[PDB]
Amino acid sequence: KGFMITSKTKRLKAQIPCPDLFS
Amino acid sequence: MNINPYFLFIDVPIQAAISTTFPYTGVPPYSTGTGYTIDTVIRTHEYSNKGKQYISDVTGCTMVDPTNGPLPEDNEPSAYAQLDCVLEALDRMDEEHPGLFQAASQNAMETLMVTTVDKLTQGRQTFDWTVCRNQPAATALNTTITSFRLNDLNGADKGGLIPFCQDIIDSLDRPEMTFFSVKNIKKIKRIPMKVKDKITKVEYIKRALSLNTMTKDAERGKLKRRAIATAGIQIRGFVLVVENLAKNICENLEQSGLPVGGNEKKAKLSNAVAKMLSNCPPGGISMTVTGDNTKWNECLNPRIFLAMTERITRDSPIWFRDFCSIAPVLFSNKIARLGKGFMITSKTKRLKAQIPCPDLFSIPLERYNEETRAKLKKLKPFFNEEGTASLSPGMMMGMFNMLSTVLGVAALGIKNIGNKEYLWDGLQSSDDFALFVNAKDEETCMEGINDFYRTCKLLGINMSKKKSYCNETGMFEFTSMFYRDGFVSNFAMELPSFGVAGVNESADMAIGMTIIKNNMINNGMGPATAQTAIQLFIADYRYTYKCHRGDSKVEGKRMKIIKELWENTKGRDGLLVADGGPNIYNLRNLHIPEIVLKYNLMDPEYKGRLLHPQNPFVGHLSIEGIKEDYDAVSGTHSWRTKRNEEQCYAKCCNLFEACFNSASYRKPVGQHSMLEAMAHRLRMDARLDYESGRMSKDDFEKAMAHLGEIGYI
Amino acid sequence: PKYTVFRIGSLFVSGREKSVYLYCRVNGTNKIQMKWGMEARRCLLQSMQQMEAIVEQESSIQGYDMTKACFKGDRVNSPKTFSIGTQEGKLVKGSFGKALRVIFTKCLMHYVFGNAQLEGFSAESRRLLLLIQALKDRKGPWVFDLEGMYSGIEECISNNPWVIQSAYWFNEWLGFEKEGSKV
Amino acid sequence: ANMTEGKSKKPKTLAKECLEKYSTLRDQTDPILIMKSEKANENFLWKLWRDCVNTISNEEMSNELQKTNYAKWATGDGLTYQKIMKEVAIDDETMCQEEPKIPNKCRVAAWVQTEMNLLSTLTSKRALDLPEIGPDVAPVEHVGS
Amino acid sequence: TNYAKWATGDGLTYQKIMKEVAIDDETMC
Ligand SMILES: [Mg+2]
Repeated sequence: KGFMITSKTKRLKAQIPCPDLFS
Repeated sequence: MNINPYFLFIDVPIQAAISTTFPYTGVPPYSTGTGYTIDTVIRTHEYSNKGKQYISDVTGCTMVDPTNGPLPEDNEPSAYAQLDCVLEALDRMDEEHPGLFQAASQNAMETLMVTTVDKLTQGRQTFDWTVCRNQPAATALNTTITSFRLNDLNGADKGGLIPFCQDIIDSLDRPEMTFFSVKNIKKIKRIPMKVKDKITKVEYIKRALSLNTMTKDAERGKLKRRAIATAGIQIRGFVLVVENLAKNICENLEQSGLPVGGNEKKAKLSNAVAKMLSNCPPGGISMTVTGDNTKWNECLNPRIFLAMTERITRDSPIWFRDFCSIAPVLFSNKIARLGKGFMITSKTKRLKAQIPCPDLFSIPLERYNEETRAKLKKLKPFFNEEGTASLSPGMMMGMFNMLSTVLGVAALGIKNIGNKEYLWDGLQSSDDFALFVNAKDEETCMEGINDFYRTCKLLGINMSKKKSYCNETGMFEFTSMFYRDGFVSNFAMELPSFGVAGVNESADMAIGMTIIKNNMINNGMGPATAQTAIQLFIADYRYTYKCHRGDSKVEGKRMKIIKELWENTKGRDGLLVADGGPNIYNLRNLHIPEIVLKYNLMDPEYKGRLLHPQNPFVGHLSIEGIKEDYDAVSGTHSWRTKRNEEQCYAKCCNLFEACFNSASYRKPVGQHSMLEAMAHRLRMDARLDYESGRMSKDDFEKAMAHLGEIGYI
Repeated sequence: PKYTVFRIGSLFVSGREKSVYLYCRVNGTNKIQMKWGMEARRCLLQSMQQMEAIVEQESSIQGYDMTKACFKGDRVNSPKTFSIGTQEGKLVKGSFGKALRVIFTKCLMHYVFGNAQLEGFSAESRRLLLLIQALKDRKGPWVFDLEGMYSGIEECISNNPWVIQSAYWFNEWLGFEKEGSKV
Repeated sequence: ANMTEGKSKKPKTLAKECLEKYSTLRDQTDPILIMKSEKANENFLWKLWRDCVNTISNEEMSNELQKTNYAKWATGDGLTYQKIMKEVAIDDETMCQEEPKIPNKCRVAAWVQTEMNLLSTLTSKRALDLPEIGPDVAPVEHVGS
Repeated sequence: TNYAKWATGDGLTYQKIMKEVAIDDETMC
């Protein structure tokens, strides 16, 4: 599934798939 | 070499080049107004907080009375106008003008007796209590008339304004008040409909006395905004009569003069300067004070205006004296609706929410910013639970302009204090005044200016010391009009954007040319400026209506047919510009319609097509606006725009006009129902058609059957 | 400091290389702002009325029309000139056309940098301009309070480039006028 | 600059043709950032610019951007607060009123004088064209002309 | 219902955005 990145100030979440781990 | 525009003043007077100093080619400042309205209330009560504070029994609000209060002890604005001083000024004004008050009162009464209810349809957006909103004058008037029928108040049907205003006064006594309110139901669609709602007496009184507020828009020359207000229909007629009385008084006054328009301002300024200079004693000095009052309407009390109305109508029937005393009475007990509330946001949660004004104090004051915190803390005493603030003292802008001008001229007409060695006189108009003092030396002139300042303090009139200055007579400014050495340089009237009025091609062209010519006649527009204005207007006209010269390379839906007409038409200089024709307007022929101007050069078929008597682009009902004034012609370019108890009245009057084409032009006359007259004329029309063969036997039989169904056989 | 600028290429305007950058910026507008921007062309009108008045005055002083005389002169009148700027503390004169262009640019800048600050500054500085004119003509002007007027003018000088540059220019012109008063 | 016979064309077509003439700048797809202001995303702005160029150069005739979702966040539109009913605002003790933002106090800048100097100079190109008016017969219209 | 959305914290949920925007944004981590 990959990892998850988040911005608390903007209150946004996104999922980075495994292929896009190094982008 | 570093360009410095101000250096242009080294070789030219500032007055001559003052036009460039004025920014009138950018965007005027535009705006919530809740903070500004609260600030206006706070300022108005601050200038009156040393007066008398009581509770209005009728409404329960907190009332402040600065009149006859302590005399000012500092140079801050003061509303403590002494009644005796105002009466002194008005008595002096009466003495210098024999029978002006009586003449104005008689004229106002006679005009009131003839004025009808429909006169209230003129004006701007008015407060509608039925919906507690702002709606056009006609909308508010018909809504009030309809809701008065439900309450057994049928004065509107009587015609004249006096019975309608009598029913308005009566409505304040009804224990309840029934009306039609817009209710939105979720059926998901939000459908609005009329519902028979009721409000008790006190709420109705509050609504009638209430004044809707907003932030004034496009007010150039001011860094910060202010609060503009609009009233309801309950005070419109009385305000109209009082303003008529004030205008009747102030047209005769030479200090104010009949409210001047166009280039009469130059004449007024020149006459004032010349008269004062002639009056100047031998070897004396005349000094002109260029004055400016800012927020001077916040120190004007409706009680003082009630006193002026009472004094002006000293010899009049009690009915008119009482009628003229109702606008000040309703303005002294006015209620200020406060904007739309404040907006509070949390950025750790990215949330926002508007706080409606009824709920201003439901939140702890610690959650407002410091300025809003202090504003609300000071506003709390005059806050009403329903989301409004009582504003007894002061007056909102634009309500009593003629009356305030009369008061200012009364202040001007004192002319001296203590038999001192100076005489003062000036011009007054709507918050703007200019003073002239003649004396024997500069010191005495300054003494006279100080005396005038102190006297104005006694009438509630405050003059801005920051905005007012003085110099020797011969150079000053008034109503944004700069006089210098006999030369007047009015350069604050922004020339209206020379673009199509957006009604239709023919009418728009006529309006634009007439506007340019009127500017030339009144506003001193020069030849070259007028020609460039014509060029700009023609450019905008061609851009809006996609009507460029047939010989141009522009493309479009209409331009293809214009190009076709360019070559299919032999006489090329006779085409209207809307048909790709060449413009032939110049300074000399700005007053002749281009339809006539090109009649001789039109091709034989082009005029027939354009002037085809029966062409589909014209309808009778579209002619209402032909008058309002521009001179034009009827033709294919005379079309109208699509339409984006309302429909009841609309269709009834449309049928009334259709049956009788005269009703559109001149008022019909009769003492009977419109229905019976309609039936009779329809019977006559059917008989004429049957006689002339335009109708068949069955059609006339059907018409008679329908008329009998109406019940007029 | 408000522009994110990239370097997108280079050009040969006249056979000489010149870098081509791309200035990127996020801004906001209102329909009223767009409308009033559509009416920037009135600057032209504002820039001609003024000049027309000037010519009219000259045409009043001497019978014949002075437009030709005002712009480039004639047999009996030299061309009109106006003080446009300064260099190294010495004022510089320029033709009527140069003053015309300066007036037009002034109106255009009033439009471009127009907001509440500019309106306030212009309105409040008009009073000081009229007071200075009264001083020049020896009309013996008086002020009921001067610090109030100065504060009202200065409260509008915060961040508008045109207002600040206009304040600088006003100070420079006021110094020049003081020197002229000395002589 | 693109020289043309004078035919008036839609702004989208004009921009497309001007970009086509300068193909090197249009096809530049590797940005060289010179300075990012304080907070602007270089990637957002550059991708938005590339979307603009692609939309202008596309064979279609509509000028609408083809992403409509990346552009939502590139322009900052998506970073907007969400309205909530007044009751929750009353009960939420952390929802306050934003303090007013005061304009910065700045000093004179040397670029305003340069702009004044440069803008009031004659150039080789004029963009001002106005319509025609009818002939002049009176002397007054002659002097106006 | 409208109140219960915020009282229980259900409304305070982070918005999901396309991975391209998140990758282009250096603030997300
Ligand atoms: Mg004034």
